[PDB]
Amino acid sequence: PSFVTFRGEPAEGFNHLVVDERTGHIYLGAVNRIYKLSSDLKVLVTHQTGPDEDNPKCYPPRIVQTCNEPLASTNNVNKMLLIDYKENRLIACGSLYQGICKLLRLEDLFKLGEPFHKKEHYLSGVNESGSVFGVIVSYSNFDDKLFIATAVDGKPEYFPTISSRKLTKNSEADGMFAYVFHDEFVASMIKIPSDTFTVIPDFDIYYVYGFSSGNFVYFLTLQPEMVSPPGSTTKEQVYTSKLVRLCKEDTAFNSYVEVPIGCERNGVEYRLLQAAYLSKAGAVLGRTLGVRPDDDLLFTVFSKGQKRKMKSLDESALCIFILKQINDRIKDRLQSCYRGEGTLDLAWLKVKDIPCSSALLTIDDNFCGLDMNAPLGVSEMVRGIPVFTEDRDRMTSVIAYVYKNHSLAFVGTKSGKLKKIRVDGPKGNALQYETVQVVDSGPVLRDMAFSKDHEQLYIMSERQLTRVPVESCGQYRSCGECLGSGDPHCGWCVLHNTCTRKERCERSREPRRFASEMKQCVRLTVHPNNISVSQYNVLLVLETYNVPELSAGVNCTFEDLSEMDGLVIGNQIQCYSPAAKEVPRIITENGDHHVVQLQLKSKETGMTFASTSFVFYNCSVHNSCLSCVESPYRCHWCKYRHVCTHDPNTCSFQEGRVKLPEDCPQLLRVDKILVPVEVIKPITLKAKNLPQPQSGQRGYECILNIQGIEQRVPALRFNSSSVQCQNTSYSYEGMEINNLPVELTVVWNGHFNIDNPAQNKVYLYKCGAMRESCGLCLKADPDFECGWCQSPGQCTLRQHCPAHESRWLELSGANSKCTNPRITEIIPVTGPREGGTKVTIRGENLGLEFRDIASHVKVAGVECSPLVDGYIPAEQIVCEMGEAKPSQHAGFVEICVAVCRPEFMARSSQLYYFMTLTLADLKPNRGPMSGGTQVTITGTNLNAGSNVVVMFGSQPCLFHRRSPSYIICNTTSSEEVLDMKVTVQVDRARIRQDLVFQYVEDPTIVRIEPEWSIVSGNTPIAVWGTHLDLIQNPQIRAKHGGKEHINICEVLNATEMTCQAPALALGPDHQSDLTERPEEFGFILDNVQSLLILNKTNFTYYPNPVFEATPIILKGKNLIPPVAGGNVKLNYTVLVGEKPCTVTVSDVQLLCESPNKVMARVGGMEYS
Repeated sequence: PSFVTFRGEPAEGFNHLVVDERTGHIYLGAVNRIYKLSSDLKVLVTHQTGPDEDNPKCYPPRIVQTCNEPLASTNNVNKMLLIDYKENRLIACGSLYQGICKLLRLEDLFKLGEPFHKKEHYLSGVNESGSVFGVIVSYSNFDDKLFIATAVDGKPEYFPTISSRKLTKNSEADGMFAYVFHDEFVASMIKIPSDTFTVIPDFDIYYVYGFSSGNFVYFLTLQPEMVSPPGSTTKEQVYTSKLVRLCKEDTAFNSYVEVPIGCERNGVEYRLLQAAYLSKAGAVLGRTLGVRPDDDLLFTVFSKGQKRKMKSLDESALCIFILKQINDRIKDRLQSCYRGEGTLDLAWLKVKDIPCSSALLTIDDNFCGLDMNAPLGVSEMVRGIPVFTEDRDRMTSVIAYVYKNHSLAFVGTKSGKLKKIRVDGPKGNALQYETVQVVDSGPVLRDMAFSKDHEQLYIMSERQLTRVPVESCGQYRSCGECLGSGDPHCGWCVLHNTCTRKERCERSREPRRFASEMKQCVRLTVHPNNISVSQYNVLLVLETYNVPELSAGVNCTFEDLSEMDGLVIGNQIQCYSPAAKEVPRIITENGDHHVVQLQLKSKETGMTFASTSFVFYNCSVHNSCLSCVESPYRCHWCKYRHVCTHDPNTCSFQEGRVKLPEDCPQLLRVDKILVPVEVIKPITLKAKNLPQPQSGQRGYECILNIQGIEQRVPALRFNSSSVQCQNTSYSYEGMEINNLPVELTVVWNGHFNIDNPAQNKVYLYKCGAMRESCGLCLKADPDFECGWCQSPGQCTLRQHCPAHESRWLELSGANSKCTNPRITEIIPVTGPREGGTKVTIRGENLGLEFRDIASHVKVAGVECSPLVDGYIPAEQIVCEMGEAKPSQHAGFVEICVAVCRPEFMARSSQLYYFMTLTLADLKPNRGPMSGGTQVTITGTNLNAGSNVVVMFGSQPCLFHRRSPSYIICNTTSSEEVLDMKVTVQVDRARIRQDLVFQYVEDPTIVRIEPEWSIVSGNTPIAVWGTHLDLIQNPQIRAKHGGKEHINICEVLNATEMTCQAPALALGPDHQSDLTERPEEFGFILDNVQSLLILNKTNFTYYPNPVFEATPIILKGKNLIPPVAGGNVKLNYTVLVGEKPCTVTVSDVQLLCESPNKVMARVGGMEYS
């Protein structure tokens, strides 16, 4: 729905709004315009008040007298607007006339009169809108008047800030705006003293809001710094927001009172009035407030602090004042002055403090003021009761009203939104809703009035008036949701089945017709909660509470699917379930069950109000016993029929029924089923509740699912708990894998598969496709029972190999020597003469125990001692060689399993070679103390042996790769000190040499020569620092956004370095024209971490170019960066397949010339 609105008919401007109590017509004050609108916000009539040639400086405006100062067409701002019902007109006071007021006829806006001639006819020079306010009070003839306050602008002689003026019947009459009682000594007006102006130059009173109460008139005002804040001389101005009051009856103006007003929230001060609204509490607020029905209340809005009235702060607070409380404060104050204590204390009015005079008096609320102790101020600032505070978005305006005794408050925001607040201090709670009827971008004005009928609330913006309805409960579909939202306006109109306010619900007054709390809803229950799919048209009884008389008629709707008529008896509703034809359409694909929300559709409303959980459960679909019983519903399984059904009778016979899950037909597991290939073997099985096949039903079979071949073997069911497939042999083709698990399915009567929860499988295992050697077989599991058979030269089970001799060989428990050990290959081919090398020998048929191999290994003559942990039985031996000093140079490796028997020994195919590695030189001789330098150790025979360790200063170096000629390793920190020695140890040999490594102090980065670069980077950067030579490959690092990137540097001297800037190019973020710092910037110099992130750096990144696909003109953004100084600019080159062109570069375009595919390049970037 959209909100009805009136756009600034003059699209040009807007200032004030008011509603006629009887008609509902809305009058809107604006600059140069005054409009009359319908309740709907249609334009009824437009009046042109505007642009008049004038000048603010001139006193009696041009019409009366000639003004020396030049005039200009200026805008006339509607300062004020007030409806004079009695007079049947509208007082629409403008400005730019020296503030002349106009009278517009109520119905047509016909200008009845606009008195210009006399001085009184001029209100104020002030151009500002809303700084003025006032009230029109009327009585029958010979009793009457207008009270108005306005800012002066330092005009003190010309105009009074507050005045009591006359409103004659005739608009033509000269008398208008004359003071009620004018005397040479005292007039019914209050002027600002000249002395006060001189002291504080700018002092001025701005009147925000005003209202008549009882028999007085109140004004909320803003004033300047007068003793607040203290200051010897003029400087800054801060404001103090105060309340003013007058007796309607006091022609003398003696009754004037002025108290400062504000409120504080947790030590935060809210001094400045934005707007206010007088209203009633209604029964709810009044009771807890402790008030009489008639007693009034004043909602207000204040900004934080004393600063900037012109443009206040966002922080704003809605406070409250009970009029009784303010009246008390005033009475309290007066009764005090009458005591004779202290001074009057009103700075702006009376510069010189006059004392209060004591006197005998009955001080009442009626007290109008007396000659002595005349106009007076107030000491104690009156504090208000806080209600709601907005930090993020400043409140601009407020209104409130009584609804069903609950007090609803309306608050405009700077954003153009309205808040609907139930005030519940006296009750208990907070803010119910927020709305943006208005204007999404920018604010709402103080003139915010409810309509006469109080259906809507006209919300005024600078641009437009918007008719915001006071609730939009209709959005809520169900009683549960309606009451769920909580926005206090909403209730569930039971019979209507809709969500709306009390006023909206017909006959809501009657009992249980309207529901306020969730409890009142609606609660529904169905006796047959669960009905089976198979059943049809079942009788259901409905129990509902807290529902209105249904005699209108009701229908039951399971869902959008179906709807059945119902009859009512007692306090119950009787409906029928859907037909089988209807029910399964739903059930299909939901499977196990489908919960459905059965609703009740009322005949009168035609909307579903009440719901319940209704379950549709069909047993037959279940394919297996587990699903049938074990599932969530009541279903019975028939072992024999092998079907699931609701009825017990349908089962084959009594013994066949499965009520419990434990009882179901399933196969129990036994020790793993091992099955050799090509062997005839029976496979016994255990299980539970196996059915006896009934008539027309066949027996049991075992089906093995082997991809190569699926075997069907019939079986015998001995009893309810045991089965056995008959003697058969199984095989799979491939010889690929030893152990193949296979799924097996036990079936009976052809298709019926018995459930296999464990999912037991049969393991088909085959004898050495894999192992040609005796060592390999004995190595394999003892479970296989597979063993080596000497005569065949092959390996199979005893069953498989004939026994000429009493024995076939099986590793009894590893105590089985094997024969014919072989060595395939060994690692470190070469080694040092000194020894210590770790030789890794890999063979096929070795000894099973370590103990036998130990002492077995020899390299030629040299004794080699094997390592226990390293040794993997019969596959591999890790051995450490001893001192090689012998004459041989090269020798074959020998392993004797237990004993060096002739059958039992193995010799290596290739011989182990002895040679002593040496190291001549290191590529970097020097490096930083922190370390992290890539060292290049050059030498000979560096590759030898097993293990390598490099120690600089006895501290370890981190190894990388090894070669015959070279060892590469990364240096550790020389915490010790500059200089150091290099020791390399391979196995037991430790070689040292004269070559030394010299430690040099961590490098530093002083400065970066351009402070900046572009998004794509690759510009030159001249960096300066210290100990730069110490790092071989320095690089620049930068982190922009999520990603981190690096780039290369070239080191000239110890001090100087040239680096190419890193590319930032990121699709998500682009550097702004202004420029941006990276998340991190630094340099990667080995381990020195401090260099990685530079805290101090103010390096900035400027925006790679964007280009879009006869001379050539290429357009795109980001061609030129805003860079400081010089025309440091990018050197662009647009080239064709090979030739560059002459071009003039502009920020937006590139003017290349082609006399006859293109590539554009600047620095590092290329685009095509």
